[PDB]
Amino acid sequence: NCETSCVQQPPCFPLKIPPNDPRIKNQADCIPFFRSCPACPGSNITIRNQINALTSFVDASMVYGSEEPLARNLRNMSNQLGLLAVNQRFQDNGRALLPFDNLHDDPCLLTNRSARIPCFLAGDTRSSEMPELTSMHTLLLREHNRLATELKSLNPRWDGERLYQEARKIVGAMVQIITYRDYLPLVLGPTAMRKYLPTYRSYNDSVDPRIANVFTNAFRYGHTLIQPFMFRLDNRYQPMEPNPRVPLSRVFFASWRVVLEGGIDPILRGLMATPAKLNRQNQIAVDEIRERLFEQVMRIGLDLPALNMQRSRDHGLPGYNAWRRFCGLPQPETVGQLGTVLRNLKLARKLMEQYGTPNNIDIWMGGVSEPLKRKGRVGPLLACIIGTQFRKLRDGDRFWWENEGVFSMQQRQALAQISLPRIICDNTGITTVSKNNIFMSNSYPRDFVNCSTLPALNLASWRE
Amino acid sequence: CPEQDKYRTITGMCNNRRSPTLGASNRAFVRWLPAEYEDGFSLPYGWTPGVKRNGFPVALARAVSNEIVRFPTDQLTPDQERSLMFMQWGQLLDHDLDFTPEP
Ligand code: HEM
Ligand SMILES: *[C@@H]1O[C@H](CO)[C@@H](O[C@@H]2O[C@H](CO)[C@@H](O)[C@H](O)[C@H]2NC(C)=O)[C@H](O)[C@H]1NC(C)=O
Ligand SMILES: [Ca+2]
Ligand SMILES: [Cl-]
Repeated sequence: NCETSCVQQPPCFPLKIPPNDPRIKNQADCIPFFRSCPACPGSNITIRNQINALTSFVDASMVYGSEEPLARNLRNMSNQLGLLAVNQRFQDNGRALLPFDNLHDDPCLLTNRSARIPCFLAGDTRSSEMPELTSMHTLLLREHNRLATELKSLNPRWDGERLYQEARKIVGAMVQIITYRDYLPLVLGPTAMRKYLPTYRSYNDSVDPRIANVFTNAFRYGHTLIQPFMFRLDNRYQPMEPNPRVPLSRVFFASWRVVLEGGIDPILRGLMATPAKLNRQNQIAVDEIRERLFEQVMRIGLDLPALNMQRSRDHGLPGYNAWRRFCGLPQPETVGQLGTVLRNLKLARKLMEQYGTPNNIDIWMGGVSEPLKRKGRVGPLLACIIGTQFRKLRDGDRFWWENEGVFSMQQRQALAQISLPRIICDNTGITTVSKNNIFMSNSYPRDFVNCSTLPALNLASWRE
Repeated sequence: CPEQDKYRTITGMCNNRRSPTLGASNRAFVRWLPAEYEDGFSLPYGWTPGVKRNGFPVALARAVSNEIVRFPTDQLTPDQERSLMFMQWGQLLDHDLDFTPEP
């Protein structure tokens, strides 16, 4: 009974309360925590490991699913148009919305007792976690049906199975293109991008494409970027009243905000024209996720940075210096050494106050404490963990968009044009998208452009 | 395992023909380093009261959050060079790669 008990009995590993806590004044209470499922339940031979419920590939399994029964249930099985099923109750100003999920204890109904709006059904179970994430999912489902609709007018002889797969292969390829060309260089920085992700040659079958255990805690660097509000904007990119600067503690699982508060368009406009939160050694993560994570739908609001650290211990991940060594990076022993590595002896003394030694620093804590790599948003350690993962995901993917046989030379030429701003134009009522690169363009109107200037993806090379 | 194929499987099964489960869903993560547990095989550090890690007491994850992570909401720094879409794409992409189930 992890959600309600403080007793440390398996599968519970609750976070104990420190004295003089800034919020939890009761030391008999705790932050609930369920130990991750063992790969080998109850063994006394195997070193406990955890499961990845998804496909490691960048195959857009957050749209199509990673298991067969779910995949079918996401597809419109009424016609031979090869479409992805849509909400049959509500529509975002005519445009499609993710279908609702039949859940037992639905947390999305808790966020507003009078709205009676449940969670959404997508490729991945976490669709309704934040409306910003739901919007991105709503955008991709629209693209699958935009692609299969356009694909039918092109090749009418093609059946539903031929329509679904081809539209799936396109979406998947778009996810790899935005990720590798636009996303990753801004995460790693020029130097790490060149080191960890040199130019694609061809798929290699000896490259292990699995997600490493540490990647699951390391990629959580993303938590440091989290802004404390959901920013909604009008057709003119001005604050959209009512609720234009809504706190995140009131947006988690708040699916009703998509269905009853102007659709995905003010949300999507906000992600384009609002700056991300920058990571500073004295400004690591906001209190909306550090003190009020899922306040509405739980007995207590959780602490994301602290769950990140408990999860690394649950997963038995080695500490900071072990990973530093793994990457070929120096391993500080002293507070002066850590001070030099972090370029901040105030933080080094603080990290030594808690951990005692740089060996014990939790991977996420150590990772996010490092100075940011030039034109990147991670330090040398996380750049190594993240870069290595993504190389394997590309170099060990038989269906990588650039591998010989996957797409024709012309398809590759057509696919190379795509951009997230164009996809936002192709599927919404947003007339003013962002000038490439979408991840750097954060100010209106300085960084913004009109849809007519954006070239759409031409499916002429798909004509059979 | 099919001899010739044009599309991906839903599960990732058969992407690597030599080791057909690699990258496929509902399988154990790979490990880049051996795991470090209290007992060497399952108990996490911090589980048993008084049990040190590498010769030092184990700091409560919440105390680390309070002492290093905590900051005044007002004193926030906006990224001059990044949009919030950069954040949101990261979480969406994370959701294409991994999900660690709990009971
Ligand atoms: C405000 C939005 C976000 C919320 C509320 C959120 C929430 C969470 C929560 C509650 C967990 C599970 C924590 C646990 O019990 O150990 C989690 C895990 C994770 N998050 Fe975040 N997260 C967000 C954004 C991001 C971003 C932007 C990234 C990366 C760019 C990211 C990467 C991850 C990863 C890898 C995990 C573990 C995934 C797994 O294997 O289950 N998160 N996040
Ligand atoms: C939960 O959702 C309901 C929608 O049913 C919200 O109701 C709207 O609230 C605003 C308040 O300014 C008004 O436009 C209307 O009075 C409401 N419309 C309807 C149809 O009820 C309600 O505010 C939400 N709950 C909370 C506590 O925020
Ligand atoms: Ca996937
Ligand atoms: Cl690992």
